[PDB]
Amino acid sequence: FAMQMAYRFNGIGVTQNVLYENQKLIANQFNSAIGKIQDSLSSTASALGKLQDVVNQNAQALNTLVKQLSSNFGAISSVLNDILSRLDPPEAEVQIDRLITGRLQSLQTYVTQQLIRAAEIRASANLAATKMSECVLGQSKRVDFCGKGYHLMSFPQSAPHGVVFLHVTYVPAQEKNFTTAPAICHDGKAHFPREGVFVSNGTHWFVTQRNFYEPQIITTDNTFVSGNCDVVIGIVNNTVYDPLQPELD
Amino acid sequence: FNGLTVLPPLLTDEMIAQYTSALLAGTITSGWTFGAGAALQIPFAMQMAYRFNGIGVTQNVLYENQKLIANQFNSAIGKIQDSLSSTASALGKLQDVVNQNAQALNTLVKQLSSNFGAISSVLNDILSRLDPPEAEVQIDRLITGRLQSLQTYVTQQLIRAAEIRASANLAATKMSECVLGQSKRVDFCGKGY
Amino acid sequence: NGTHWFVTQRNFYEPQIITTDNTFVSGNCDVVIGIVNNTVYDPLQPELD
Amino acid sequence: GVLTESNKKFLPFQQFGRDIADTTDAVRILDITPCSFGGVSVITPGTNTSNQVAVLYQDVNCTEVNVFQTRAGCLIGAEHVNNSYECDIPIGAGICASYSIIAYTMSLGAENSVAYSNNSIAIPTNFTISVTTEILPVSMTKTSVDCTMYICGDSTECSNLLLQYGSFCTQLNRALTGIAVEQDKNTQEVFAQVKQIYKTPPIKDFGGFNFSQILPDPSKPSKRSFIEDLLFNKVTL
Amino acid sequence: CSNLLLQYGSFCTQLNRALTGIAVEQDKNTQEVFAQVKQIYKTPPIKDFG
Ligand SMILES: *[C@@H]1O[C@H](CO)[C@@H](O)[C@H](O)[C@H]1NC(C)=O
Ligand SMILES: *[C@@H]1O[C@H](CO)[C@@H](O)[C@H](O)[C@H]1NC(C)=O
Ligand SMILES: *[C@@H]1O[C@H](CO)[C@@H](O)[C@H](O)[C@H]1NC(C)=O
Ligand SMILES: *[C@@H]1O[C@H](CO)[C@@H](O)[C@H](O)[C@H]1NC(C)=O
Ligand SMILES: *[C@@H]1O[C@H](CO)[C@@H](O)[C@H](O)[C@H]1NC(C)=O
Ligand SMILES: *[C@@H]1O[C@H](CO)[C@@H](O)[C@H](O)[C@H]1NC(C)=O
Ligand SMILES: *[C@@H]1O[C@H](CO)[C@@H](O)[C@H](O)[C@H]1NC(C)=O
Ligand SMILES: *[C@@H]1O[C@H](CO)[C@@H](O)[C@H](O)[C@H]1NC(C)=O
Ligand SMILES: *[C@@H]1O[C@H](CO)[C@@H](O)[C@H](O)[C@H]1NC(C)=O
Ligand SMILES: *[C@@H]1O[C@H](CO)[C@@H](O)[C@H](O)[C@H]1NC(C)=O
Ligand SMILES: *[C@@H]1O[C@H](CO)[C@@H](O)[C@H](O)[C@H]1NC(C)=O
Ligand SMILES: *[C@@H]1O[C@H](CO)[C@@H](O)[C@H](O)[C@H]1NC(C)=O
Repeated sequence: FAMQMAYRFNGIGVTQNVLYENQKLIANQFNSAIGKIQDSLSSTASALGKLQDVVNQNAQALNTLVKQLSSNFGAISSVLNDILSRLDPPEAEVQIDRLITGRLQSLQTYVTQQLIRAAEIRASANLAATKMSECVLGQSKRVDFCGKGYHLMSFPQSAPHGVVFLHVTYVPAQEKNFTTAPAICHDGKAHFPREGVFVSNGTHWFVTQRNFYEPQIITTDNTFVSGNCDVVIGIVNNTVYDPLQPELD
Repeated sequence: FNGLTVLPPLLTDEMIAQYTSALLAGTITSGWTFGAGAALQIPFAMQMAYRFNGIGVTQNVLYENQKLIANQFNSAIGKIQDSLSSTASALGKLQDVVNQNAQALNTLVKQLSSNFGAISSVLNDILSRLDPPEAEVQIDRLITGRLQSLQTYVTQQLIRAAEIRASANLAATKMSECVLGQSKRVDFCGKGY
Repeated sequence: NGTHWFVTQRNFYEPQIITTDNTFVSGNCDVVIGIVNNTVYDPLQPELD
Repeated sequence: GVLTESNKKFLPFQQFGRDIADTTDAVRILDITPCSFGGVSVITPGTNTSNQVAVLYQDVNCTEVNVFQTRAGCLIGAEHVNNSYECDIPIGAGICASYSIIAYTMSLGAENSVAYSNNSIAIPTNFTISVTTEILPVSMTKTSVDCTMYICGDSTECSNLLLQYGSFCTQLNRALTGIAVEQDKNTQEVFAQVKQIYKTPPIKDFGGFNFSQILPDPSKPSKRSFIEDLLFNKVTL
Repeated sequence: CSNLLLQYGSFCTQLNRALTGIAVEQDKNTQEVFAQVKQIYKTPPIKDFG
């Protein structure tokens, strides 16, 4: 699991060493987040509002149909047995006609809303299946599709009529200011980082990664040359370490 | 004036504009960091270089053709301005939705003035004109007709509401992906890379 | 182009001299279909000299 | 209605004047303007916290009839404050209410100005592992309605009368069956992504990560995890 | 007519509930589309974007 978590860190652009230096911290943070979710589910109510809302909508539709079953619809009585036992075949036939028209209209209306709700639930289920496929069976690069931040993974759980996704994600924090430059001028040549960012703490220049502060000395291994210092806007003069001269000398 | 009212939206135009302005400011100043948490300042040239790296172009191309890229972007924005100012029917979807809702409302209003088999379509004439029994049966006919019309209007309104909800979900997905970050999906956020 | 072989990026024409730094070796050249003969620059020999 | 002086010009042969909807607008010259009417809504914070409520008259300028005027109408019974808070009870047109009852303008969010400048960046030096709960409905309760029994209720004459009304009952039954099988298919496609039922190893050594609270528990309450048990106990059927 | 309609049934309540649900749905769509970010950002006074 540590190697898988390191792979997922690589997915969000964070190297493995960041994880392996702070594996215990990451595990503790994950456990604390799980405990916080536990506490929220135990104490805070209405956390399953969508499922409660759809269940209440279905129950309200059923109750409305039941109540509408007890309507006169312009007839003498709302119950069919009394009309059958009280009226002659012609008048009883007319009353039954009125009652059937009313009840059929009500049933058609209920079926129409049931079909609309079924279409909405089908759309929601398709979204849930897409989330399960793209976040539980793999790492999703889509922004805010499976949580706020850089998505790491997701865990599925059942619910009486739904699915609960626990999205584990990476959030940057404890940010610091730095001075940057598009490229570095050395020996009349412009050097751009392979991957990362050029930063300065005030006196010295380093190269690191965008999503984490891991300063490293400027080297020809992590930089590439693509011309001179006359076209890049914002060039900054600095030396570039060559890890070959000390070995030769 | 016949029981039909238009409820004002909760979010007014000014607050929606403020949302869009805040999103644009976050995108220009930070790019995609503000969508994943706290906003992080970036000179927006290195952010554009990062986007070029994402699409598969090295940062040197942008750092050598920044002036050309900026000029092309400004020209494209000006072209969009000219198209929105001169060319009409550029907002056909919103106009179609508005006309659809207006046509539904007008159709309901016109249906409000139908005989439905009655002597007259004016209820007050029937009430001040006729004695309780057959006036009541005529009112019943009018009620059946008007209830049928209002029910079918509500049904089509629900269908259009479902369509609008699907469109809004698509728009929210686009805002989350195209605006708050860089999307690798082909043709999801415009033709090309 | 007509005679000389370079290595570039997929979405832009930025030709560069073929070098062991931007290329990787995997097996012999008797299996790859369509391989061509060309020299590969080693940026260590001039440094030694 | 209300009789008003009319600026409209009526020809000598004209007696009534109708606007759109073919309804009477002017009568010989006085314009007919229906007197003030509209909807009435009640804003309450819940019977538990208090019994105080506010009354909202929408599309009505209640100067004719703690009064506050808004684009959504007018509110009575709630004080208007010049501050801004998160929207608790949405009234409309940017106006919300909360709990005495206070009516205010919804605050869009915290206002900050990022320190943008060239050759300057902000880089994080730490990380947070955040787990967010997201709930998606997968299916709803499957219901079947017997149209003949619902409309009639064990009556042969009603059944004969319904028989020659057409095959509406068959259409409704087919629609309900389609809805039920659609719910079943939705549940299957959501929860049957994998064709193999994998089992965790008896030893749980995941580098310090602890999943015993999301894995099934030894108590075996229908073989549901602790979080799943909480989720099931939170919804009342 | 009001007495006759209340004798007819209770369709009006269902219709009003459907309309209210549609309005709340529209408000939800607007909120989810436009209120994704919880913090309002202001562009700096200096317009230096390269
Ligand atoms: C910047 O970092 C270098 C090495 O990490 C250190 O020698 C120097 O004192 C630092 N300067 C400031 C201003 O922090
Ligand atoms: C930053 O902007 C200032 C003035 O706006 C300019 O003098 C300076 O050269 C710029 N630096 C970079 C790296 O763009
Ligand atoms: C960088 O160095 C070159 C030559 O060493 C010089 O011409 C140029 O002015 C320098 N630039 C700065 C900003 O010091
Ligand atoms: C190909 O490019 C190389 C290097 O620019 C040049 O020496 C050579 O003459 C070119 N050949 C042709 C046919 O253009
Ligand atoms: C391409 O096809 C031709 C035959 O049309 C063949 O002579 C040549 O060797 C092929 N080259 C490669 C690289 O496949
Ligand atoms: C490449 O060189 C080898 C030996 O140096 C030779 O056997 C082979 O035929 C050459 N390739 C071609 C396409 O001629
Ligand atoms: C009001 O809600 C609180 C929730 O903390 C509950 O403890 C209390 O019993 C409720 N009061 C009534 C009268 O229901
Ligand atoms: C309500 O009426 C008053 C005077 O009758 C007027 O000043 C006010 O502007 C009206 N309200 C609106 C929203 O126009
Ligand atoms: C405080 O709110 C009231 C609204 O009742 C407003 O009239 C007043 O101007 C506000 N005070 C300010 C903005 O200083
Ligand atoms: C440094 O960063 C903080 C936020 O991290 C920002 O408010 C400030 O403007 C930056 N610049 C300084 C302190 O010079
Ligand atoms: C990062 O934050 C954690 C707490 O979440 C803290 O224990 C750790 O020391 C921090 N690391 C740094 C380098 O500030
Ligand atoms: C996981 O957490 C639970 C409760 O927090 C605890 O009882 C259990 O021992 C933990 N597992 C491990 C391996 O620490």
